[PDB]
Amino acid sequence: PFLNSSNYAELFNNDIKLFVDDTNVYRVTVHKTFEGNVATKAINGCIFTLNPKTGHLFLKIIHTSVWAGQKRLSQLAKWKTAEEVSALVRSLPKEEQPKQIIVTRKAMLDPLEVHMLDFPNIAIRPTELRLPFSAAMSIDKLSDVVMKATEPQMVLFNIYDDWLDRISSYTAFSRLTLLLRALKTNEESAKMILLSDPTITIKSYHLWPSFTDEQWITIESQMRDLILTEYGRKYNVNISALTQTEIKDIILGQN
Repeated sequence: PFLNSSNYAELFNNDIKLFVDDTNVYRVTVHKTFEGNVATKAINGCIFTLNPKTGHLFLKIIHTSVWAGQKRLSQLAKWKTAEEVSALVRSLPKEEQPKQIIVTRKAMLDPLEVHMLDFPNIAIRPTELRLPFSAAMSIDKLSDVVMKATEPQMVLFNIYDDWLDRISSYTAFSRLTLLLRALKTNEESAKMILLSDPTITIKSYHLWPSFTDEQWITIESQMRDLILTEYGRKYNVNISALTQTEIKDIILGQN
């Protein structure tokens, strides 16, 4: 069955699950060539693999060298993604392997299915939620680590920093999706919100600023305002009349 806003709560039980997003695997940049002309040039990408309960993020960096001399790159990127995900699962002991892998794009369903045939007990699931994981490259530390890569490599992070010491996984997932949705809606303004009080810093081993509990409330309130203001302007609707569930649907990307 599909993961949707009606059953996503299962992402927080004890059955190990991993989200896999390939949106940032194949990337290009536009620059001016030595002749004064303009062209696209491949740049490093990444496979976003996240455990929503523990916050563990397996960031597989895709180096431009993999595109080198290859054809049908859109196909190669999808199979390359399934290749790396299964290699990761294969390296993990049975007790740490996921019961299910949820793909953010249905196009990844088949390639991954083929590659996971070595693990009969691992279910591959599609989702109706158009999650904001692509915004991952808007998180400076992740973008930089990806950018500096001079060769293939995997880097691990806890996308929830140390939040689980004080809030539940369900609450942490809500905070993360809200942040990523805002980054995706208006990156400039979202980063502005996050960086408006330099006294609140980002630990070397974290991705987000060390906001206190009271500050997170104000931050989440502003991030939500940013998103809903945009929504209201576009659809010409009264934001203050939206139900909590409708707001949640916008954040998670349901429909």
